[PDB]
Amino acid sequence: PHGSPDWLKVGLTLGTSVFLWIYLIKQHKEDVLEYKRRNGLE
Amino acid sequence: MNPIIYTTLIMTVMSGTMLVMISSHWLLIWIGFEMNLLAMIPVLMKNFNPRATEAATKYFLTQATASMMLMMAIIINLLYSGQWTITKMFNPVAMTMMTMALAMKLGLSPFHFWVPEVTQGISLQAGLLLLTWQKLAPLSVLCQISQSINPNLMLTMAMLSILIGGWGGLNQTQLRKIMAYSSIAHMGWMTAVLPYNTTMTILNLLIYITMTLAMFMLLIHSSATTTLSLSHTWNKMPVITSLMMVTLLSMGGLPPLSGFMPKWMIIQEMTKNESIIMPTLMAMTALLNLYFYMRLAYSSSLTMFPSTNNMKMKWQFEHTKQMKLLPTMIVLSTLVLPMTPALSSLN
Amino acid sequence: NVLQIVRDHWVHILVPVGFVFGCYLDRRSDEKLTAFRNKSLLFKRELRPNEEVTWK
Amino acid sequence: ARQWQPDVEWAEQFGGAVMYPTKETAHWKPPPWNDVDPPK
Amino acid sequence: PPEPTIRLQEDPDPEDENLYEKNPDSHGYDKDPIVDLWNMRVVFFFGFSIVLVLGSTFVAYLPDYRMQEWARREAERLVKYREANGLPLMESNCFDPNKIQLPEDED
Amino acid sequence: MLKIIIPTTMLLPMTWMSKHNMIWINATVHSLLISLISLSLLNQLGENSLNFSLTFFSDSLSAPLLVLTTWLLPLMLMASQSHLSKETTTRKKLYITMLILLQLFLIMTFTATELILFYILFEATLVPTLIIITRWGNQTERLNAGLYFLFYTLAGSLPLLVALVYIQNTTGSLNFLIIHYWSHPLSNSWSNIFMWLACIMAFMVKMPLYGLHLWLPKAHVEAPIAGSMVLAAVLLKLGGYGMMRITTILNPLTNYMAYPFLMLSMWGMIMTSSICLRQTDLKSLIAYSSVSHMALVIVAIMIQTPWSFMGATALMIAHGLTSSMLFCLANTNYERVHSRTMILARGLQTLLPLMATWWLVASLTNLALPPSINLIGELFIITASFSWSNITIILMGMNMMITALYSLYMLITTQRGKYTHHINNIKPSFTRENALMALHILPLLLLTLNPKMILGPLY
Amino acid sequence: LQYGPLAFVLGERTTRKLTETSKVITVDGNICSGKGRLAREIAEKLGLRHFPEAGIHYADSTTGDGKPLDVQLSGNCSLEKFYDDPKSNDGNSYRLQSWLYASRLLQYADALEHLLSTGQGVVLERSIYSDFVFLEAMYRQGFIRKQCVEHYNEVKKVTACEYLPPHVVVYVDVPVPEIQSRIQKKGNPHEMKITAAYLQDIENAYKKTFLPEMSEKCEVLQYSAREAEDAEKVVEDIEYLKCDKGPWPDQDDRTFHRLRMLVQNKLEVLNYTTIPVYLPEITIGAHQSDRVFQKFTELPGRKYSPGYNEDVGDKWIWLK
Amino acid sequence: TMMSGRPGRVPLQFLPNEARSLPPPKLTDPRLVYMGFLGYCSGLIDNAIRRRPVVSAGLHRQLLYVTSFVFFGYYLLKRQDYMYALRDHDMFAYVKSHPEDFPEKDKKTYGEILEEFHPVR
Amino acid sequence: MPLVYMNIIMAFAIALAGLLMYRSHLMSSLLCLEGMMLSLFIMSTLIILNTHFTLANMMPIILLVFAACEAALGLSLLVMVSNTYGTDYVQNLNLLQC
Ligand SMILES: CCCCCCCCCCCCCCCCCC(=O)OC[C@H](COP(=O)([O-])OCC(O)COP(=O)([O-])OC[C@@H](COC(=O)CCCCCCCCCCCCCCCCC)OC(=O)CCCCCCCCCCCCCCCCC)OC(=O)CCCCCCCCCCCCCCCCC
Ligand SMILES: CCCCCCCCCCCCCCCCC[C@@H](O)O[C@H](CO[C@H](O)CCCCCCCCCCCCCCC)COP(=O)(O)OCC[N+](C)(C)C
Ligand SMILES: CCCCCCCCCCCCCCCCC[C@@H](O)O[C@H](CO[C@H](O)CCCCCCCCCCCCCCC)COP(=O)(O)OCC[N+](C)(C)C
Ligand SMILES: CCCCCCCCCCCCCCCCC[C@@H](O)O[C@H](CO[C@H](O)CCCCCCCCCCCCCCC)COP(=O)(O)OCC[N+](C)(C)C
Ligand SMILES: Nc1ncnc2c1ncn2[C@@H]1O[C@H](COP(=O)(O)OP(=O)(O)O)[C@@H](O)[C@H]1O
Repeated sequence: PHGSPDWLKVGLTLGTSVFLWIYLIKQHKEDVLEYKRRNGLE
Repeated sequence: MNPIIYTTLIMTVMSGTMLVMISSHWLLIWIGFEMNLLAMIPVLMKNFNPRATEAATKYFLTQATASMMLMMAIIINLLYSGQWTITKMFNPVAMTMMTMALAMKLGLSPFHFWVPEVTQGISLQAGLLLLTWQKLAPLSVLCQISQSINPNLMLTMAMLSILIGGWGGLNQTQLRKIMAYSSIAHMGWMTAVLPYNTTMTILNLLIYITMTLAMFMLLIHSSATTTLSLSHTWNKMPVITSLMMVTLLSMGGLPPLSGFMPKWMIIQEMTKNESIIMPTLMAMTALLNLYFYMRLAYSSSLTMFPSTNNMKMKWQFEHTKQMKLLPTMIVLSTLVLPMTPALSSLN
Repeated sequence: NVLQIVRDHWVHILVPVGFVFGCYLDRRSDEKLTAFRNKSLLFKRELRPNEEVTWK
Repeated sequence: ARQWQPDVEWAEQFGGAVMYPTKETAHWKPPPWNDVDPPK
Repeated sequence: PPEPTIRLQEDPDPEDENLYEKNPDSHGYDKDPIVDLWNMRVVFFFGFSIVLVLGSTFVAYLPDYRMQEWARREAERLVKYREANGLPLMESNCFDPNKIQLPEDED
Repeated sequence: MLKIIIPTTMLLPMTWMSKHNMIWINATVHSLLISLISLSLLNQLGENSLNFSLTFFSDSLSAPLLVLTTWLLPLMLMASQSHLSKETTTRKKLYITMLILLQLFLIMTFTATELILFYILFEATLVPTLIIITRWGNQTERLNAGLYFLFYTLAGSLPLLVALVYIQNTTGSLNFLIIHYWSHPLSNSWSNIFMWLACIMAFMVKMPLYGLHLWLPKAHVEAPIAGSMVLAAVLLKLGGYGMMRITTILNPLTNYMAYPFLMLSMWGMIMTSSICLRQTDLKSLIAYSSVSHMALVIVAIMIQTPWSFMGATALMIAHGLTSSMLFCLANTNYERVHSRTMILARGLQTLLPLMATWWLVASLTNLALPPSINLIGELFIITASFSWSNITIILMGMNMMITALYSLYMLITTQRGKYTHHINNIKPSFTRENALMALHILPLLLLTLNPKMILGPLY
Repeated sequence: LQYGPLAFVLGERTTRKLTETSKVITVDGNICSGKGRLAREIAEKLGLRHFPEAGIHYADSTTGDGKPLDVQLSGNCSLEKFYDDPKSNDGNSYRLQSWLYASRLLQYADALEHLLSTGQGVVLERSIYSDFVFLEAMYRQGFIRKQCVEHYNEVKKVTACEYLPPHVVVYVDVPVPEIQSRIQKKGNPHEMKITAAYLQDIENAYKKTFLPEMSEKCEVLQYSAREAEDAEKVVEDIEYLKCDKGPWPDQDDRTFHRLRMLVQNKLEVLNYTTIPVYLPEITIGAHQSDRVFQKFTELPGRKYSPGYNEDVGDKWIWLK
Repeated sequence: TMMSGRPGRVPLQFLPNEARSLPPPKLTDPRLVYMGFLGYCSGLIDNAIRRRPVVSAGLHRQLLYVTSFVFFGYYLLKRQDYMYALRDHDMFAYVKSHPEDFPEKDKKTYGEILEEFHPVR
Repeated sequence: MPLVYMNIIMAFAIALAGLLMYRSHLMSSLLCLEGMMLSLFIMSTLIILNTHFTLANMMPIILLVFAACEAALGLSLLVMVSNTYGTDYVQNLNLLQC
């Protein structure tokens, strides 16, 4: 109809994407360190 | 009906299925099937008209008969071994009664006759639920006791289902009957691999459910239940017809589409067991399904049919309700062939 | 005019960038098939005084 | 000069209750547009 | 018969358009003269000038990776050796018989 | 091999983000550049192959087909520019998308180190062609044609798939290299006979074999010009490539199993050549001529000698170019007359002389005039067949005579005689059409200078 | 929060909004009668909302901008041609009748939506009911075929079986000769060509098929030309009578929720106006359909959804 | 290979602890890139169905689709790799513990094996 | 396996066959289902009491309860179908055809 960009929904969407990406990066780093520690690489 | 009542009934259907899939006692599995049957009827009869009432009555009769046969098999198996746990059947007569009951619940041939009838009687949303969610519980029970099934009987019913779906879909102008016969053929494809690999059964179920969800949501969006009604869709929303055509190509098993993944894998699995003739007949029979999918694709997007004058008014309006999961369903039912080895996730 | 034809002729650059990316990907995929480098019976060779790998 | 597109007589092939009409199924009538029948 | 003898409301089939009418020097590519001329120019430059000439020259001068000259030089030196040493040119056995262990029949 | 695949994929975003009046120019320029890039796969080895990775490899059988496939797309764009002028921008972009997708599938099909990957892409090519035929075809029969073109193919292709997976259960691999190095003789058994048939019939139906050739005149007559071009130039050669690849595991059973197919081909080439003599449709005539040439290619592959394979490669390339040119000439006539009947527009040499020269050159190269590569392939196959049996020379000579007859009949009917009086809409030929014909014909006469580039891996 | 099941679950019930004044009213009468003035007076006096009679471009007034669109893109019919050549070879008469019925259906859905959403009553001219009377006349004068009226009957059944009829039906009774006098005194050259037989058929099929049928499910107030001038007595008559015979007293919250989901979604309202039944007067060829649809899409604010059209002036597109 | 009853299997555990002994998929894994591409296609189709400018309608929505597809694809790839590692582990252990069923065949060269020759004529 | 169990199973088979003929009277279909559950109850009770499996003394009750609930639903459906035609004849449900 006649609507402005819903800044609430936009903020939630951007925040969800940023949180998911940050969580994925942290998970990958934890996985790499755990694999190296458990297999005696570094 | 009241939206709260509708939500409660849907959650009761889902809770019955979950009770079937989480329990280890035959009585609790029977109770889950009973709960699912009980809460399913008003959902089919949501849009009150004599057709829906007739469909609900046919569905109730078939499913109650199947439940009675299931309880009979449970009692015979208990008689020949004092066991209530879902594992082995312990009797040839109890296993045959059980396979018959689960085939009637699934709609496998020769117990397929109710599927087109009920699907034509009910609306598109009820048909979506009926053809997607109602297969999870009988197939889970079959996956649990697959090592007991006589492969001859299961393979006979699977081949019969594939043949019947292929031949019965060729004669249909109604879209809901086409969906019902497609469901019958896909059930046949699923149950032909249970004796060998239940992982392939689950993979086929997932792919079929994705394609069926996309197809039903496209049919609801362009609210057509007839071939000629679907022929008018291009003059309002051609992109919907294009997506429908690609989805029908996927449903026919044409590579490199997603629908090619199950059959391929199934064929592959069946060749590891020195089974050659049956997969060949299965593929040659699935050609019929592809043929009537192509007829629908011709009628929908590849050619432009005559329209009516009043359609111009429809050009001025947009859908009030939109489906959140339709794009994901389309992409998943069309473009996941490169991700095939992920089936080792034992989906 | 710069910053105007770019918005109009930007599409042309894509085919060449795809070619460069494909060349890089071909080299990258090549880098993982070096199990027999300088190990075949036919071309088993002694390294030069300032050579590390016989091919890349 | 113009690509062929289906006309009314072509589209009417797909308007029956079933494909491939026969003598036994000739009397069959397509279902109502809304899935509601007269109560008589 | 009150019917109009008309099956439906349809556009009449149009007559095909001539590109030479609104534009002599039309090159048959597009109805816009500038786009037409530049489409001609790019087709001719990238098809005849670049691919057809430079590609043909590139194929003509492709290095001898099929090893025809190498094969002829190897054969020349091999013939030179065998003629001088009295050897019977090419041999009938492709592999040395001493490194073949035949199965005894003893029948 | 990704240096060719990635630009072809980038052709799609470049097409869809192009201006409404810049799609043809950009597509043509970048397709020509991709052809130039692909031209550097002709540097082949006398050793094994160009094994780029675990997924893609190049061969001197693959490289000429790849170069032809890349070169065909710009010509198809030029040919399609005319009859799609009154079309919406979105649908023109969709047509170009279909063409690009078909090129991508063909390029990946021809490299495809795996037999299952080859099968998947070999069947993926079936979808864009079907859409092109059934969507942008003019007549009402296009739908029917599509149905034929589909089911025939699948009728042969589903058994192959079964056989394929079966082989991997016994051999353990479907990689061409391991398959070739670890090949073992195929016993003379019923199971092996049916495995042989499953392996062969999929490629046999696509050549097409004489018995199974009915889909081809339908599909070619019904398809638009670009569809006809790609069907005659590249899609028919998928069967030949597949047979040459797969016959390595079918020995020695090929000696016995080849007899029915050899007889079908040697008699059906005569049959289809004679059919061409009584044909009222240009496109149908060119389609039947294609059937005859592919019958000769089938004979070559079944004989399975070095000269047979060299001749088959040369003939496949030469026929692709020649048949594409012939379809383009017929389409230039059709876009003026709108009839597609040979007897209608007559005496066109008096009205369009340069196009008459193009017609003459195309007819001469279809006629296998030496030293064209058409005759190089023809002669190599004929010599191999003569060594196979000296009585084949009768059928080969009859085929040559009938081929000359219908080629010159098609030339004389359309170009010679008196012009039809009531046809007054015949305009001078456009620069686009003349350039299209030249870009078809100059590569053939250049290839006759370096024949070893198209003689395959047994050269 | 657009209306739906969630709003109904949380607080939204339409029975609390009804204050015995909703009472949807529909005024009728002949072609040239003072039904519009009487309807407007009723709407002003009762405090209800007036809906001017639906025309060729009624749907144009509720979509995009309210400005009407071109005739070839909206309706593809004209009343002036129907008056000039009622027996035209292109089937303008039945195309006009069907488009007008679809407009009536859209306007009735809009009125029902307004009443069920706000509780305020509405006043209408000719509704989906009594729209057939013109059709009947067109059949008896020979302007349309019997297949046309059969297709009209099918569409009318499958569409009008879904709505609640008006509480009050108001009819203005004016005889044919004085209507004709009004027509000549009007001055419209196309309006001049109406015969007396056409008006007589309209009135006869009007008070011989529409009055008894609404008498059994609605409350009808017949008025003459003289006694329709004074709206005070009409308002008094409307207020005095109480509706307890129709379907309205049997409605409740869940039936109202169903109807409110129905009256929204104008696409689902108009679903059966384009049923695949091929009458030459209304079926349109594939080529013309494609051309006209492409022309409609190229309209300024019609390529995308209402809020996503840059040329009209919609901003912030990339964040919506 | 039915591993449903494999001993020491926690019932509803998506990724067991021992799966942490395996190298995680790289963030630039081609399969992760394909999952992101699938999310992008879903965003484009979402824009197209709702009649919005397909390429540039909602950037937040397309970003969310891509991100969610990448997230689920990463975890799915981990589970896939773990299951294949279990299959190989079990197969090698079974071959080790059953030496009589997988014998060491004698090494024979082609110079001492007689293969039938079939001339092509 | 005694003769009593076979007699009960044959009663179950007869009830199922009766449900399968469909002469008329969907009412009779519901009767056949109820006879089937009666035979099920009897035979399960006999098996459970014979083996002294104390806890499964629950399940006949349970079975009974659930079956009767089903019957109620079925009866309701019957009424509505009859409410359309005035009779419960099986052959009246011929509107939907395969
Ligand atoms: C092999 C794998 C590799 C390739 C992958 C291929 C798949 C990828 C994409 C998958 C799907 C996603 C997109 C589909 C959404 C559809 C949207 C659409 O309609 O298009 C309009 C839209 C523009 O038009 P618009 O003004 O916005 O609105 C017009 C309306 O949308 C509607 O317009 P309209 O109403 O005016 O016209 C109506 C039209 C509209 O109907 C359609 O447009 C059809 C849409 C396609 C169906 C999608 C199905 C789902 C996926 C199937 C994939 C199949 C592949 C398998 C092989 C089988 C081949 C079929 O329908 C018809 O005309 C009916 C007749 C059609 C003939 C029969 C139908 C055949 C369709 C088959 C198409 C298959 C390929 C599609 C490619 C994408 C096309 C946009 O097109 C686009 O711009 C989208 C294209 C993608 C944008 C790319 C942006 C990236 C560029 C910059 C980055 C550079 C990259 C590299 C980075 C580094 C560089 C430095
Ligand atoms: C068809 C395309 C894919 C669609 C799938 C739906 C996508 C959305 C699902 C979102 C994530 C769901 C995962 C649930 C979180 C934890 C699940 C965990 O607790 O359960 C595990 C189970 O994990 C799941 O089974 C794996 C789900 C992964 C499904 C994807 C594979 C599809 C095949 C590849 C096609 C490409 C699709 C990729 C794009 C989506 C353990 O199950 P277990 O109690 O031990 O055994 C019971 C099942 N048995 C009997 C079959 C063995
Ligand atoms: C109008 C009349 C003409 C006017 C002009 C008069 C002059 C005419 C003279 C030209 C024709 C006469 C023939 C004379 C031939 C001379 C050139 C020839 O000798 O070169 C050939 C070379 O030609 C090329 O090999 C063949 C052309 C390449 C073909 C590629 C096609 C272009 C790509 C476009 C895509 C097409 C797709 C086709 C699918 C495969 C053979 O060379 P070669 O003896 O070996 O060794 C070269 C030198 N070395 C020793 C250093 C290596
Ligand atoms: C239709 C358009 C073209 C389609 C493609 C046509 C090409 C397919 C033709 C198939 C090739 C031949 C099939 C089998 C060839 C083997 C030779 C055998 O048939 O002949 C004799 C076999 O004798 C008899 O022929 C037995 C078979 C008789 C039954 C076959 C039906 C005959 C006509 C049917 C033709 C229909 C073909 C199409 C079916 C849809 C040999 O005697 P014998 O030494 O004992 O057998 C040696 C082989 N062994 C060792 C494996 C046992
Ligand atoms: N269903 C219909 N069919 C044909 N014409 C109609 C229809 N409805 C309204 N009209 C035309 O609309 C015009 C205005 O309607 P009318 O009530 O007669 O005038 P007024 O606006 O003064 O009340 C009239 O010429 C009438 O014929």
